Amino acid sequence: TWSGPGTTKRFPETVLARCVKYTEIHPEMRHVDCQSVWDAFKGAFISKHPCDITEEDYQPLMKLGTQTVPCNKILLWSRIKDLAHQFTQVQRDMFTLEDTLLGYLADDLTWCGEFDTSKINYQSCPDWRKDCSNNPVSVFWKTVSRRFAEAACDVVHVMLDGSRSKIFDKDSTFGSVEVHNLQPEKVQTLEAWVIHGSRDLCQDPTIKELESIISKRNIQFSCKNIYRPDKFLQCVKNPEC
Amino acid sequence: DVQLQESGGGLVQAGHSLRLSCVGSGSRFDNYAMGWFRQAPGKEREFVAAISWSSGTTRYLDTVKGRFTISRDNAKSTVYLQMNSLKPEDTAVYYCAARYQPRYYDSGDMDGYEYDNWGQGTQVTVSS
Repeated sequence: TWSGPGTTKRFPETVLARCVKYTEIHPEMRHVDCQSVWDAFKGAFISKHPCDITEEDYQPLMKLGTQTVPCNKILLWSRIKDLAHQFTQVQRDMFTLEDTLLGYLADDLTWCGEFDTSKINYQSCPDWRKDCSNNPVSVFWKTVSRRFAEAACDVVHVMLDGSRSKIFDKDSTFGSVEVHNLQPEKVQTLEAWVIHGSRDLCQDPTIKELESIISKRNIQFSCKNIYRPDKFLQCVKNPEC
Repeated sequence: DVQLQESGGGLVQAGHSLRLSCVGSGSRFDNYAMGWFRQAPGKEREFVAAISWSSGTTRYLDTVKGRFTISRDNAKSTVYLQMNSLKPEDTAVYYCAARYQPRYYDSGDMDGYEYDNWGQGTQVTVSS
């Protein structure tokens, strides 16, 4: 028995229906065979010990789910999922990771298999902290978020939560993976949007630490306060405020 | 809420083409499913064509399939109706309409839209 929750009820059906919905919405993805996507997804973790998963296991899925996102329209986020997706819900030329096909398919789901059999484990799955970090879910997110960050160019944006004790956290997906996978060739600038929940937060010690990381990687850093998130979303919806 | 403005109507001979345009302002164009309707004189308004925000889904009136094509350009806040092989029975005022649509819409819901933003119309007359 693992410590984490088991695979989400109706995981196979949910992934397939998400794929059908996404490929209907996006005409550039209507080529995608959703059965093949599911087979590739399932093939990454079925009949495998769920502490023994690697990025290689997900390669067939990455090939089938590959997508050209306009590299100058990428929004990264850390600990502020809610507002990030509300933003891209309105500003529809922009993409977070969960607005890509692969990110859309997996968002809010858990899954794992087992060594002995070809069955999905609905009982329990490894928790990253208590059991093992090389589990089907964590390895999936590590793989797709690295590729997404590698794809970015020009000005990459990151939404951060100004109400947290650490606005930027080095130990997050953003702070340990995405930030080291932005390519200095492609990416001229990382612009942080600090969301307030009020005074300028762009000199916060953790923002200074983010700046330091970014500069050391030969990318320019810029920081902006969003002092009133409501007004911000209203003004993106109707610019004429 | 979005303000709509049609143009490109005109007087044309049967068998010829016209391209209608409709520009939106106010709220972001890419938040709206767009529809073209038409009303001939003394007749009721009827649906002609529609398109999702993403251009992933279109719908057409049966009698215009393979003659009319709907499309859009969200960066220009514009929707188009390319009308080929026009017939005298295509004579009407053509109206552009908008309906808020989620980014992640169900294609099923494209059949039941009541459109709540309307342009003033563009006159199309087809002669013979």
